[PDB]
Amino acid sequence: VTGDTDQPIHIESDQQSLDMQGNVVTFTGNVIVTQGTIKINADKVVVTRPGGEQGKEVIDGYGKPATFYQMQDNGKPVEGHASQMHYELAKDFVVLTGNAYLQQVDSNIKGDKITYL
Amino acid sequence: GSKKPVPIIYCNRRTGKCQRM
Repeated sequence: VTGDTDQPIHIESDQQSLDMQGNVVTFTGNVIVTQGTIKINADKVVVTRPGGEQGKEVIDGYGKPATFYQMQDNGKPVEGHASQMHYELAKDFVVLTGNAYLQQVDSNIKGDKITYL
Repeated sequence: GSKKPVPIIYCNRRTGKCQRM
């Protein structure tokens, strides 16, 4: 894959409910957010967009245990899971909530209410 | 901080279409 985050994110959903203005794009019905070799699985994802700026919305999804699975390109398989997941292109902070367990190659961030300082 | 985003694309499994935001 070389660079996952360097590639355009794909939100695979069964229900695409796009607001007429674009204020909110609702993704429901088992959503598979894939990025390179990363495969996130949620049930309800709410992407809000004021309208105009593209490439930086807000990957906010919850419902089914949002797992962070990745194919072992380095031989080491990535594994993670939480109740709520969050990813952003600018805010490079994985904010998970509810049984939040995530490790990159060896470790990352784990707990439940992932909060910083 | 430097901002380097990517064209996020919404894909729909029902119709099989991908609409870039």
